[PDB]
Amino acid sequence: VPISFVFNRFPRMVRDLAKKMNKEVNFIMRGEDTELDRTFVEEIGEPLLHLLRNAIDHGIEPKEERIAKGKPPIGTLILSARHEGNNVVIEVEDDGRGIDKEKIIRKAIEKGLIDESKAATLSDQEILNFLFVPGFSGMDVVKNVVESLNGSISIESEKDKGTKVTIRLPLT
Ligand SMILES: Nc1ncc2c(n1)CCCC2=O
Repeated sequence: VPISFVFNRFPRMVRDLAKKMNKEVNFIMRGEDTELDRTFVEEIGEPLLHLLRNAIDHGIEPKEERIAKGKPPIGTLILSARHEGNNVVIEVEDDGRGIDKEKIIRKAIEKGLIDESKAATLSDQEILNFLFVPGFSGMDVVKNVVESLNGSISIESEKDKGTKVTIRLPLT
């Protein structure tokens, strides 16, 4: 089943959200011929739509803010699919404001999930994986779907640079 069956509905959703949110977004899709099982195609749309929404709302900054920070004025959102062996890898990348890891740590300490003492030596992945804790901010819901497809998800993010969410699906 080509993934384009899912990806083809996204330019409309992205442009509707950009408009309602007053962002300017350059949306690029790559790898849309990538084939995978019908069950995956039927289920992956919801979690991707959530990731695209997060990027437009929380990641990409309004154009005035990007200019004020010396970034290219219009933010860019790239959705990509490819094969890596017998697995399909889907990426959602934006060049927005990124995730503030300090805020994550503060929030985790408030919620009683980590000691201040242990926050100093947390890895980058340890910190960002708090976002998957249920009720932390829902990245939990994204992970729940990916998990039910026997996939995995990771986040990479750096403040002011942007965010890349990666989803790895088995052949099934
Ligand atoms: N793409 C993207 N960029 C920023 C953020 C998110 N996703 C979700 C967490 C909140 C946040 O700040």
